[PDB]
Amino acid sequence: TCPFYKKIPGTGFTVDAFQYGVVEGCTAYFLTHFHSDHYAGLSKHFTFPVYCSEITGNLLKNKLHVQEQYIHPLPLDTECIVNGVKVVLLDANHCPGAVMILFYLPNGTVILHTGDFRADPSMERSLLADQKVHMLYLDTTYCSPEYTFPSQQEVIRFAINTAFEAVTLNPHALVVCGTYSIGKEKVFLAIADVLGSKVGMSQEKYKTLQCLNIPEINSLITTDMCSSLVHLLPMMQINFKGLQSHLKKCGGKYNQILAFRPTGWTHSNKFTRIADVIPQTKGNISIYGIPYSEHSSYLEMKRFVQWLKPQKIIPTVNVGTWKSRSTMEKYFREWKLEAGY
Ligand code: NI
Repeated sequence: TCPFYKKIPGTGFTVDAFQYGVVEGCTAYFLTHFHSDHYAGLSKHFTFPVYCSEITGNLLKNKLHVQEQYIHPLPLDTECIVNGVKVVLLDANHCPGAVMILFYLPNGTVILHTGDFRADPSMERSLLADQKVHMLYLDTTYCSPEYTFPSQQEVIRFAINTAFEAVTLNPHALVVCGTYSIGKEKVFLAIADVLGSKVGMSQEKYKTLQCLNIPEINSLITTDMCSSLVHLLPMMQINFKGLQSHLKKCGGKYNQILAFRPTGWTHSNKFTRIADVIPQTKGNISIYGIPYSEHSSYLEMKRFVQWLKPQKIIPTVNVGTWKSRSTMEKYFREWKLEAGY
């Protein structure tokens, strides 16, 4: 049964709730982004509206094969009427096609649903700056003060450096980047740009990338592996046994791999900075973990919430245990007492 934090009061709207069959009264099913925990359930056989971004739409049609008529894409930053409700889509600074949704209820309540988001000060000068938000449905993925991590731009720096160094030292070295979903495309696109290459990948990953409205994308990616010295692989495959396996296939064309595992938070964030990172090394293969996050840090979250001054907060992540629920409420209370709302 669909949980209450996936439903929107005073509407026939639900958000990311595609895994429960028909939800009684739901006239519309919103999908915030193309990540499988949020879309679990969609298929070609859906015959209810789905509202999403254009980009999410493309992935819906081309990867899951939903029929064009039931995919209502909407532009961002545009006041849109939907079954006699004003709604707006806002960029979530998560993965490609990810949005937050503003719901403007008939009774006068305003609700923000963040989806998955990485809070940022640029949001504080968006359409949100114009009016009061009574209810916040919040991505609480890293809602605890141990969760710190660097800026995305700091990380892209380190990367552009590690890679460009090695390739200049050894010109027969390959760069490999791990992936398992959309998101974090900046990691491999930036490395390739500094190296003068396209990024090589499987047919299926090329297909996914061609749905994202990246400008100039035809110049940046290829399915011809031989011709490219930045390769994408499954994250499952980014290990010694698997990187050996892959290093065989390339047919004596490279004598060293240099890999990157963009990850979220790990416990080594607590003790080691980004400028002071190292890899595991089993012979000629070297694997970097690098903490490129597409979710809010605790400080980033805190700031956004204290600016918004919501009257109520409804967590959407880590809501499955009473201990997590309790811990989160305590932080919300602190924030509110500090900030005077
Ligand atoms: Ni996500």
